Amino acid sequence: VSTFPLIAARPFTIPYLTALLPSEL
Amino acid sequence: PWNLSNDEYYYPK
Amino acid sequence: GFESPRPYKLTHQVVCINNINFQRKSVVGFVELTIFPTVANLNRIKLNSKQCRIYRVRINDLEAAFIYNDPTLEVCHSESKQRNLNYFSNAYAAAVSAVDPDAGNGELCIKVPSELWKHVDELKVLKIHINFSLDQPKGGLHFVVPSVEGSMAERGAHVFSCGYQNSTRFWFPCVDSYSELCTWKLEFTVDAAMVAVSNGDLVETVYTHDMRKKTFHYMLTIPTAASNISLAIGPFEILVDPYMHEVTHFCLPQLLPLLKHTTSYLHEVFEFYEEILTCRYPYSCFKTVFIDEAYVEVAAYASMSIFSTNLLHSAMIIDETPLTRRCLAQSLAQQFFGCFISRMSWSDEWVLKGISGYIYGLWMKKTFGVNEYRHWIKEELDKIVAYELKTGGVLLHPIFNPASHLHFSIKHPHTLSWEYYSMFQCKAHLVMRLIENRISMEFMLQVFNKLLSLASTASSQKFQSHMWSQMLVSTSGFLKSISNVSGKDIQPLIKQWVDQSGVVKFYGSFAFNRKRNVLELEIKQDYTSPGTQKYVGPLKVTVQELDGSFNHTLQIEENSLKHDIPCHSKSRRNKKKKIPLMNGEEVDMDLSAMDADSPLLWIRIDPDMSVLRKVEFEQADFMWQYQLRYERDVVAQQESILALEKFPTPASRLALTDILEQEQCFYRVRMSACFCLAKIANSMVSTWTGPPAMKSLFTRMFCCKSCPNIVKTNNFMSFQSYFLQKTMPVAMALLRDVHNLCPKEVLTFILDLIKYNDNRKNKFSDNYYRAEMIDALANSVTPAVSVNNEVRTLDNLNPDVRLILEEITRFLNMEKLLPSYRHTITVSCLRAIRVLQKNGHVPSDPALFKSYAEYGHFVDIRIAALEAVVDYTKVDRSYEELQWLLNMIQNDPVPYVRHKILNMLTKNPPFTKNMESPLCNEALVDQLWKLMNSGTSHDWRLRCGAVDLYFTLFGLSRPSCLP
Amino acid sequence: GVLIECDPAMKQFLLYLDESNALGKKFIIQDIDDTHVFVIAELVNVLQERVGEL
Repeated sequence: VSTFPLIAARPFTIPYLTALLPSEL
Repeated sequence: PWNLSNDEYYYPK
Repeated sequence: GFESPRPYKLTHQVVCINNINFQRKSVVGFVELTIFPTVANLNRIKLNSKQCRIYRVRINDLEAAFIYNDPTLEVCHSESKQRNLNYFSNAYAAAVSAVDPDAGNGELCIKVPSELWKHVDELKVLKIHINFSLDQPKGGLHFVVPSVEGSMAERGAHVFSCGYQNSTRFWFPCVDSYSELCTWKLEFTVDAAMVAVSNGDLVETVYTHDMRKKTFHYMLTIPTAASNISLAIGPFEILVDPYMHEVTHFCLPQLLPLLKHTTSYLHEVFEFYEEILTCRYPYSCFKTVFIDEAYVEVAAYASMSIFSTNLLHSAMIIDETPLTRRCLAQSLAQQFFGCFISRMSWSDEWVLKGISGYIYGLWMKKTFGVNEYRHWIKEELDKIVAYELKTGGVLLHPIFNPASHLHFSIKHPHTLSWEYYSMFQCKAHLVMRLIENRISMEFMLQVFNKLLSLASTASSQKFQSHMWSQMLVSTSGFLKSISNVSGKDIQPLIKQWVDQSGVVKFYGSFAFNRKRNVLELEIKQDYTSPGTQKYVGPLKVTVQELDGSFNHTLQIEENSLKHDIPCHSKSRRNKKKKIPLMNGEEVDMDLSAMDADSPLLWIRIDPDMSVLRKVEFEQADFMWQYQLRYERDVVAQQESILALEKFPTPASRLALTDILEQEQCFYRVRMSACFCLAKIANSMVSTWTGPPAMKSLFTRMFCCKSCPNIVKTNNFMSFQSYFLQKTMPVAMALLRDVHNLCPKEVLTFILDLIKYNDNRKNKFSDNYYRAEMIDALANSVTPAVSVNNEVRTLDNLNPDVRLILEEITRFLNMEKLLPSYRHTITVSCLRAIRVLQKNGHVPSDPALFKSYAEYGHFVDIRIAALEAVVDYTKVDRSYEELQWLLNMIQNDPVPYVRHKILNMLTKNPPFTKNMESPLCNEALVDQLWKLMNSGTSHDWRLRCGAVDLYFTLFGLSRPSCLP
Repeated sequence: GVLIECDPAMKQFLLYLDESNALGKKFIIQDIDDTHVFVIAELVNVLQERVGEL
């Protein structure tokens, strides 16, 4: 946990919305 | 997203 | 001439769907068919139905008796102890042929009542009213219901018809053949906040008396088959095309700007396909639906196409625009020549697949250039020669086994392996390019226009198939139309490349006779390999001599070996004059490497790819370097790059470096020259003088003039130096020192490319360039020097790999907070963690990839994590991971993921038939036989994938590891 | 072939006879360098007569 901590993978209910959509526009 | 084939140098006419 | 295998002719079909329940995943409806018997004493009528519970059947409002049996549910009996695959392939072919509507058969057998026999003998109409219900479908209709609360439109729940070929039997009873054309009337009663998209044109949309549901009425007056009828019900955002106004685009909610940008090119695809052919688009509307958890990436039905939402990109996304563009283009090509003109048998499928692929290649030629066309044609030809030399061959147009060299039956589309289906379409469009080579392109487009014009005069009649069978093409009709428009028949070319199932292999070597000034070629064929056949036709060869480029036609009969062609002068070495090229131009060549006695600079056997061939020519290395530098053909530059890997001389390094520095070279040749230069640099260690390969060239092309180790800020507006910039460190990381370890000068260079990356200034995204940077970091990993199997812990980590691991940890964690376009950096970082685990750096633990392969993740992350788990269970011989993968094949919600797991477990198998493994039980043989027999009975693509997996693991005979 | 060592300025003397003699297909069959040529075996004694004018 001290060296190289990874944020755990959480599942989305709708994954295309967080994948395909642009965030800076 | 475009042509990107340099066609005027390979096939000039 | 088309004669039906069915004893009745179907005229009209009404498909009404009520009560689409999304919570219970259930539809109720009826189907009313209007058949005319062609033979008297019809008695039984045999229709196709899978997964539908048939409630009642009334023929002419009289109650009739039906019997249902599906032999393809359990192909072989449970209590048969057979375990060989040839038994299952014959039983599966017989079971699919027993439900085949292309014979007279079918799964639902309805008995005509007795009082209608005087109505059926003198051939009068019969109206069959079946009402059915899908209780919880495992195939056909796919219900994507997310687990957010709210109304079904507020959470984004939708239904779409999935499957390939004849898979409309999976959601309503029909005659599910491509030859039974009828007119259609389609009603769908959906929720008031949802829209139902289907084939035809929407005549009206009426409300229900409570105004909580509405009924969409579609009508299809162009007679289509049942297999071309589709459905998409959901809370779609509607967008009318601002250029063409009969084209509506439907997307999932919150994805309207991506839909606006993505589907803005499609009017140019319409204009192309309507000006090379001279028919307008045959249907009255066009509808593009973008959905989630799609079966295939692009499906084309009558007047409708269903794409996945993963094709939707914004304006700042490059490296995805051409792929989505060509998916739209091939969907429209299949709209013209798979849905309007249909198939007469299962043979003559090569005609439709070839015309679709050929006109899509013509679109690619006009849109992306002739050079991209040649590169695509060469990659398809290499694909087919690799597949046909690997296993047997692809047989377009078989005659009914005709192909017994391969473990499945080619009589039906639903018994084909998926790789065979892909190579079938690929070979069909290459054979159509060959027919264009023999009979010129304008005559070819006239053939296609004649087929379309016969179909469109046929499409407006009302006669029930007196004339509706002119919309069905056959092989004999296609060859007859070719012979009508041209006067030449192609029957030798058809006999060689269609009916015969093989590719040819050419081994060439030359010798220049200085005395008689001739060039003695020596071309021999390998015709005794399992995939090969013997070529006896003519063969073009192009020789570049000092006087120019000359073409010669060689007649390669069976007993032929030496072909003497004449050579020209060498008076352009007496004076310095420019040497004229294949095109009209001429260049200055450095003739110091050329032989003094021979004028010829390079030779190319079959330059135009006019046969389905694999050439192995033996030139001299300077001829390959001249062919790399001064040729005006991209396939010859690519094959010279491919042949320069055997000559690691410094002149070849100079040739590839001059190709890399050269704009006005095609960019995919320079991207290949990067990897060729990396391989040559690895082979001439302890001779290499200066810095590592391509580093000085990278700092000359893409870095600042004042700072060599600081990269320029990202401006990706050129699209050719963007691709070259993102491919050059990936090849540069394959450099190795004398100690077989990647040098710390290239790894430091890649890490400085990662640190000094600034993307706040270009109008394009950085996700693919950063993902390629992670791929370059993964390429540098050499296997670690474990001592006495020392446990890989954090303290005994490599000092090189700690920097790489810190960078991929930073990238993956930053992706968890600021995600990329399609989680490209997640896929690249999972791939790099699997690279570090494959060597002895990170502990070999599949728990991270098992957490990324859960259901709620994006599908690219899922298939990357499942690829890592398949690689782990191959290397670590894990039993529980193989049981995890087989369980995920059996019950996963997305069927594309199940097909991909079977595909990856076929490509990278846990064991082959030759290996002794601990995972060769009778338990695994029984599990995979149960997965072929039952279990995969609902998809037709999982069952062929299970057959492929059983063939890869246990072979065609009895599993050996068994009592 | 027949290795013949000669002078660089004299190598072209045998090349002019190649384009003039119509006996065979080609006199000189291979040219190594400026001081090495090859030949079908038959004209060394005939060349000795041309020494009087050379």
